Amino acid sequence: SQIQFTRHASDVLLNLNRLRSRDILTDVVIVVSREQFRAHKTVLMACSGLFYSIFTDQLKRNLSVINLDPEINPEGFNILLDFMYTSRLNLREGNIMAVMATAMYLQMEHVVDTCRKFIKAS
Amino acid sequence: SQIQFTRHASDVLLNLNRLRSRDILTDVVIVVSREQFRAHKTVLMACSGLFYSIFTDQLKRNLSVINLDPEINPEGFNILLDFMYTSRLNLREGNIMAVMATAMYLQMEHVVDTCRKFIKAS
Ligand SMILES: O=C(Cn1ccc2c(=O)[nH]c(NCc3ccccc3F)nc21)Nc1ccncc1Cl
Ligand SMILES: O=C(Cn1ccc2c(=O)[nH]c(NCc3ccccc3F)nc21)Nc1ccncc1Cl
Ligand SMILES: [Cl-]
Ligand SMILES: [Cl-]
Repeated sequence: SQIQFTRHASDVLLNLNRLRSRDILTDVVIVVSREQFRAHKTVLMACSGLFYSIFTDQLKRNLSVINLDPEINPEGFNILLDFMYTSRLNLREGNIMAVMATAMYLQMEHVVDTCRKFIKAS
Repeated sequence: SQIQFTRHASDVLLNLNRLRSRDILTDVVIVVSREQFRAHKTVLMACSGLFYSIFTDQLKRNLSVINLDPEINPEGFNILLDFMYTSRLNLREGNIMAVMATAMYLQMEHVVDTCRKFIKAS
């Protein structure tokens, strides 16, 4: 019987993206080939099975830098990071395979399923 | 023209609450009278003008403990912290004044407005 605020979760996410844009309380750098991306571990964990698995382990929880597999496309990663923080996925003809393969690696199954739909629709 | 995931922001928040429940990557303790509450600064900042104002200041950004005003009701605070992480506000007859006053102090204006509505409805 609690009162539901229907825009609250979305508003929080938007504010978290604003903090990311200002580098406030970011606690990890993700290195992908020649590029680097700063983020909040908590958001990464909430959105990715790979990052969840990494940072839940006490051995790896305080890591400040994560080097991704060198074969991962930085653009694919950037699209998915933007999705994590915005709920909006920038899927396009020229990026679909890179985004799909990166989502598989990051263990983002709902996103992988959505890419299967984009392929199907052409 | 991006693809909108309508449950993503909500799912993230839920996962963040799960991390809080497990004390994973919490980075602050909020002390309110005799009680203490652990949280993620980023979520606090996203949800409260008081916490935003505190942690944006470089002088205060690395604080690991925040002592709230001793007059603040811990139950009022707990209700609002639960709201921050769930989007669901536990407003009741026996708690409305405490929650409203705590929301004013925490600078949560939409919540204060909602409390004005509960009072009106009785
Ligand atoms: O669920 C997530 C992360 N996540 C987001 C999407 C997504 C996915 O598609 N596959 C996986 N596989 C790994 C896995 C992790 C957890 C439970 C089952 C499971 F199979 N994980 C994903 N994080 C989370 C869960 C619970 N409590 C707190 C947090 Cl932060
Ligand atoms: O907006 C918030 C926090 N917040 C949530 C509810 C709420 C409120 O009712 N009143 C206030 N007053 C202070 C204030 C802060 C910022 C802008 C205007 C402003 F008046 N702040 C609130 N945080 C945020 C904003 C932007 N970028 C990143 C983050 Cl994390
Ligand atoms: Cl910082
Ligand atoms: Cl931790």
